[PDB]
Amino acid sequence: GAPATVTEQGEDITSKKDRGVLKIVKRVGNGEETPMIGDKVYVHYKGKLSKKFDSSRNEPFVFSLGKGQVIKAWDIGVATMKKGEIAHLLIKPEYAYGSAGSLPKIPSNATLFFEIELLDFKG
Ligand SMILES: CC[C@@H](C(=O)N1CCCC[C@H]1C(=O)O[C@H](CCc1ccc(OC)c(OC)c1)c1cccc(OCC(=O)O)c1)c1ccc(Cl)s1
Repeated sequence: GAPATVTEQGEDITSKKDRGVLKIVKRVGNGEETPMIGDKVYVHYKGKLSKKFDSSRNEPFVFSLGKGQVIKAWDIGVATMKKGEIAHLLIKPEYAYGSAGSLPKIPSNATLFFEIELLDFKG
């Protein structure tokens, strides 16, 4: 399935190259620009543990990139995305909720999978 495909063919986009955040591009986006730190980003997404599933396609999910507003894997991964791109991210716990988790929904040491569509980003 999609998480296995990410494992096998996904690019390690971590600085440390510890396979903490693996990405595959599922739909190529437009042009070359990708967001900078501070940019306001607009996405649609859904995600799941590697059993819990959550989906945000009415209002976009909005955040400012690279400011610690989301889990580290998203500050890393969304930064790499072009407008219009859909990507899969497989995420080890160090780049998500770690040992504390986020109970009850997210257990300790959870791996997370997300499908993310970057709709737009603005300065
Ligand atoms: C419902 C939780 C969601 C989830 O894990 N996220 C939601 C979508 C973005 C990725 C990730 C997330 O960062 O959750 C964060 C959770 C809180 C959090 C923020 C920063 C963090 O580190 C810097 C952090 O680390 C533990 C946790 C979140 C959730 C809702 C909104 C939000 O920012 C916008 C705002 O506050 O209005 C951010 C998942 C969906 C399916 C999963 Cl399995 S986990």
